[PDB]
Amino acid sequence: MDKINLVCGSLLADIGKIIYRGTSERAKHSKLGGDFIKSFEQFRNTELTDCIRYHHAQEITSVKSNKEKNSLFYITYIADNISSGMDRRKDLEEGAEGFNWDKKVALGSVFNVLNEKEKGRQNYSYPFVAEPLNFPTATQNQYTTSYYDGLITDMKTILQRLKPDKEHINSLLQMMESLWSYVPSSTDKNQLVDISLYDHSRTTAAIASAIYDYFQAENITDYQKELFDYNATEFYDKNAFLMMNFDMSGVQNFIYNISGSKALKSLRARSFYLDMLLEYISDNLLEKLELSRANILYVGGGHAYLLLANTNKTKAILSDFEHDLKTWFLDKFKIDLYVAMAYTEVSANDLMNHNGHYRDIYRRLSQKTSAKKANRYTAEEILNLNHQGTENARECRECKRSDLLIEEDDICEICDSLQKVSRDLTRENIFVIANEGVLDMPFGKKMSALSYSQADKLKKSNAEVQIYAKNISEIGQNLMTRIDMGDYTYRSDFHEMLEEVEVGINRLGVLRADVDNLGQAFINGIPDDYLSISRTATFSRAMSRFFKNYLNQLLAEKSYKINVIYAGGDDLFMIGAWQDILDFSIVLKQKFADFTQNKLSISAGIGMFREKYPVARMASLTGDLEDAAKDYKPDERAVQATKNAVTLFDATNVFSWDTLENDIFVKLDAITKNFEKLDETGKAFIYRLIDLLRGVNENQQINIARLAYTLSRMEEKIGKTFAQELYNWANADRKTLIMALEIYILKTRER
Amino acid sequence: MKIIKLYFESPVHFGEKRLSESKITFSADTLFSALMIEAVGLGKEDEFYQLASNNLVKFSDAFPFIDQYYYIPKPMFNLKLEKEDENPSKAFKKLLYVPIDSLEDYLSGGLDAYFERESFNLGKLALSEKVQQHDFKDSEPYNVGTFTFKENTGLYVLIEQTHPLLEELLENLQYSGIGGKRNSGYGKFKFEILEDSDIEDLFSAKGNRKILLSGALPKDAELEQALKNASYLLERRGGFVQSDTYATNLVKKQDLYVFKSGSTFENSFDGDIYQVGKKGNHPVYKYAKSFFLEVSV
Amino acid sequence: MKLVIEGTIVLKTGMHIGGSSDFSAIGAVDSPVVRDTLTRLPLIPGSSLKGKMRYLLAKELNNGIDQDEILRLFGSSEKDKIRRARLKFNDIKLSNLAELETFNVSSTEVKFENTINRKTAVANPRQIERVIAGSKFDFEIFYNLDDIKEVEKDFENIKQGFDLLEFDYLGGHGTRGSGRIAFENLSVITAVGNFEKINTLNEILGA
Ligand SMILES: Nc1ncnc2c1ncn2[C@@H]1O[C@H](COP(=O)(O)O[C@H]2[C@@H](O)[C@H](n3cnc4c(N)ncnc43)O[C@@H]2COP(=O)(O)OP(=O)(O)OP(=O)(O)O)[C@@H](O)[C@H]1O
Ligand SMILES: Nc1ncnc2c1ncn2[C@@H]1O[C@H](COP(=O)(O)OP(=O)(O)OP(=O)(O)O)[C@@H](O)[C@H]1O
Ligand SMILES: [Mg+2]
Ligand SMILES: [Mg+2]
Ligand SMILES: [Mg+2]
Repeated sequence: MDKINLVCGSLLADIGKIIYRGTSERAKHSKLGGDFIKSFEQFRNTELTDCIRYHHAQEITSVKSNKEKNSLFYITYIADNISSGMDRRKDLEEGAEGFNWDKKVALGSVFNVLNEKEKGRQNYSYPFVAEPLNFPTATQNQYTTSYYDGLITDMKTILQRLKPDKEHINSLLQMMESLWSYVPSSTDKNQLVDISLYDHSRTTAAIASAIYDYFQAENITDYQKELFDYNATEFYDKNAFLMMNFDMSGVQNFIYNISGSKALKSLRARSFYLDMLLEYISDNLLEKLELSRANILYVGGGHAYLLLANTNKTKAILSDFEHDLKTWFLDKFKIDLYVAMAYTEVSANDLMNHNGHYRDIYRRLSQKTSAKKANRYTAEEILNLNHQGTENARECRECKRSDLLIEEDDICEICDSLQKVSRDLTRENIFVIANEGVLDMPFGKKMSALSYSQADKLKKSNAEVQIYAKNISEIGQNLMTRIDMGDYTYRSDFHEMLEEVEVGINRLGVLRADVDNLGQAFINGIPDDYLSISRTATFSRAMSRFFKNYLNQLLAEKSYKINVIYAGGDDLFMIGAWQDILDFSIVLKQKFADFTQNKLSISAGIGMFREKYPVARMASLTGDLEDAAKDYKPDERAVQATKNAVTLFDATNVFSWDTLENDIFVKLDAITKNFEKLDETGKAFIYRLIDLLRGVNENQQINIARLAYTLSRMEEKIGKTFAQELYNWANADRKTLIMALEIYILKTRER
Repeated sequence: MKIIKLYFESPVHFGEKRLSESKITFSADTLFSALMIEAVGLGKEDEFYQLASNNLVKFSDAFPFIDQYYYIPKPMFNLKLEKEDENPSKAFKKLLYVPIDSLEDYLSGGLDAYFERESFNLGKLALSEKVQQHDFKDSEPYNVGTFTFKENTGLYVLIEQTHPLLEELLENLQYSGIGGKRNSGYGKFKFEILEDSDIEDLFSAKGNRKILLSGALPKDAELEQALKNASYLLERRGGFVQSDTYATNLVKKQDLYVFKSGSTFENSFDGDIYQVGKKGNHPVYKYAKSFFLEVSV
Repeated sequence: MKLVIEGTIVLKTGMHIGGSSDFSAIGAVDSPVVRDTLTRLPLIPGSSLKGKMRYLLAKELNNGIDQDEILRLFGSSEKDKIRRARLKFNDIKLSNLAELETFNVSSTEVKFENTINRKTAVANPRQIERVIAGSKFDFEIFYNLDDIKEVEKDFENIKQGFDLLEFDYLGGHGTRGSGRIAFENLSVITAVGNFEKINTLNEILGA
């Protein structure tokens, strides 16, 4: 039995669900999906049919006599069971003509269950549209048959130009991610629906693939007896899977610690290079293990999670892979960048939460990751590091390294390759990984950012080229691997970018938004009762898609002067117009609140910099402002910090996002509306107020004197309503008034 | 034992790789470089190298002190015995320096995580925008990363068996500054050898886990012994050789990778003074001997 | 072997050194002065004094006719002629706060200036934060006795540089009236070692 057939039958497993909810007869959905696949002439090997029509307990009981051993459809069943987690194991199938199945429900956001111990219980949903991202909605939404038929028509269009082959499994995942991302895995009430069909099918395929590899390595050809003839409790207790912990270390130091004259143009290139490194390493490992991309759980933030098979051959491949990757990274990034690979022996009960400590997988994974991150190198790599040391005269301008130095310039191979790519990084661009390229990649490859037009003439039947694209259309033909990241570049020069404002300031504003307690939201935020591999994967992919895709779409919605450097996961870096940073901070907070249903806190930090300020210093200052926002507490009595704050140009100026920021923005809008049109001569009192309120712990005489002067000022004007509202807001809100006034001044300064 | 307290009268630049940023402490190789430069100044570099290479003067690096609270970089414990309670997460990640008397309390748990960081406040990093004025060309704006300490705050160096020659060198190092832009208005301090009593007990103690207190590189013989159940971290110690009598131009030195001053080991190793400048006409040395603080988990 | 050169800098016409870009308003101080990072007291950075004194000496000892004197006194690293230093300048903190507080007056002033267009005859009011006149800056300069023969020439050049600074400015818009200074209490006392000719070095600065 071929593995590709198993992967295809585990992926295209619940197509019958959509074909049943859409149109046609109302029979059991497995038969409908099997017929739908059989209608195509290329998915004809009867193994796809066995996996699709027979992946539930009742079907297996109904055909176990006809189908002989090693029939390949026990693996998909025992994989769907693990993917479901706490969900049904033996129950009536969808559309069994025995229950009025609620064939109109949409999948809710997994933020309904998130932090239900202290943030309540709700049931939201994703409305159907036509990308773009669907925010959770308070109103109850129902999916229409027309949406189902559109999905069916697009699926029939795509699957016609598809094959059950290794190179087309990626296109199958792309089609599933595009279409099924917003349709539920199950359609009923009194249970949970938030598990998407894309996540469910991808997890099922990954589990089935790992189980097949483990069975093949252990030389087992008794799938029925091991899995279905009994409760499979023996297989459940024993360990069969692994979970890798690819963790790239020192990304911040590799990216931000630079000192070039054109360094601002390079941070996007550095972040893109690191994301490409991580994704290419994950894909190459998956190829080495003869595994599809369904086995990848999460990629982003220099962190990859893969679900492997616990076989001695797999562990040997992992050891050799780690040796090769460590040697390559040592060759390129001596210690300035390093990836730690650690895997934990995980059984089926651990993922399916039978023991009640599913989180122990990640506990021991983090323990092994930290252990390898401490004793990183053996006492031969250190000898090589200290012996490959040479006294030099020249060094890299940014990377400040004397090896890998280009002959004609004081710039390092990395240090000019990720300037050529930054020059060549535009929109409607794809990314290729061929033996000839511009950016170095491990395992003797290189990557380029060539346009889609040159892609056709680039392949020329070159076996593997690893085409990477930001956008995917016509999924079936022109196989490509879709990669997402922050790629909103209104203008990539940062000087004409800044000199587009007419009234404002000549400062460079930046944003560093970090989600608060996301690690805790993973450790204990998700309920223990609702703990599953599919649900965790759904939450992870929802957060990653939110960040990358929706940051891109939100910036592309209308004209924003932002040149986003990094989105990835749990983090955010932005450089653009100062007022654009300020007015997009509120957009970011409101969009995060809407998408996460006010369950996860976020913190930011904004800094003003000149046109030639050190970008490493920019990043370090914005990071320590971000920390000053992270350590915010209204009162010094409760344990731990609220973390829900924003620092506005100063570490000491820790404001909030709550009613406090509401007040500061209401004040800013009121001041902007009122103080545009003065007598244009009495406005000189504004700097008087600013410099006499800069700090009030000293001679108070001048403050009450200015109060008396404001009272004294008497002519025909707006009156003294707002002229005394200034006094009213001048006592209760001191720091608030100075902050709002300085924001107003910077916005309205004739500079 | 012999806490050398350094009181700075001007902001310091203790740069790590570039001039635009400064770090708050200097390492032991920086201090040995400064003292070797002084010894070359008064003509006894050979005796100083003999003393330091015969372990007669071995020192840790510079740690912060605040109001007679001697601080130490967060030791790299395996944290295998704390997952039961407290916060085995990023709470103990922003914490950079812990006090050295409260280490056994921290090691066994019970030290506040949030409280320390605001308690740990010694000055702040500063920008220093400078230029190279050119009469007719354009001026060259550059900035120097600096750091100013508080009034009752500075750095302290652990030295075992202080030496008359070392005392003579530290007098000369007052007036030549320490750090990056010392000939500019930045490096400046006064020191006190300041024998201490509650500290020598910590280094007269015993225990299974050893805390490396100086950026050290093991000898080729004991690297295998030291790299067993160790939680360490490497760091490149390179840059440019600071001497006007070396290689007749501005040449870099062989980058050396050493264990950081917060690493923890089960096997005590004695590091080495490393020849990192060979092609020049004087031996450029990297002080990488080992200075430990044994604890028991 | 180490000499420390004490003395005081007295501001005569108000001085504006340095630019720290932060906290600007519509009126504002359009250009602030350098201050201590913690105490916020104004200071003369050792780099500013060193550079202006080196400028005056280099343009004096040469006159369009660096030299050995300037390179040996301030250092050099250009391409081959690497000379280390003999002078070690320090940041100079504002000494006069006890005296300046008796006048109930701040250590800094905001000077109001404008430029008038010559075509449209339209003014433009700029504000320049300035350290007030009469402020004193006691300093210290460390000199390393690398060579015992050249000490007299080096200290003659140091006194000459101080004298040139007396008839010049130190920071900011000097030709527009700012930044005049003076020196007094100029003494050199050996700090480490023993120089028997410290009397003639004090007489060099005393002159
Ligand atoms: N599924 C899963 N993924 C990741 N970690 C998981 C999971 N289950 C359990 N755990 C445990 O959580 C912590 C995570 O710590 P860490 O390894 O430092 O990893 C980073 C990052 O890789 C990861 N991350 C970022 N973005 C995502 C997304 N979209 N999906 C999954 N994982 C993601 O979380 C960590 C980010 O660290 P911080 O940003 O510093 O955390 P914080 O919220 O900002 O804290 P604070 O500063 O606000 O206080 C491990 O123990 C792991 O076993
Ligand atoms: N390509 C990238 N560009 C920008 N930021 C990234 C990129 N990849 C990852 N990051 C983020 O930078 C954060 C810090 O990563 P980094 O490895 O430098 O520190 P760390 O998490 O403490 O790990 P370690 O202690 O091993 O160095 C990460 O959490 C990640 O989200
Ligand atoms: Mg990491
Ligand atoms: Mg986070
Ligand atoms: Mg993060």
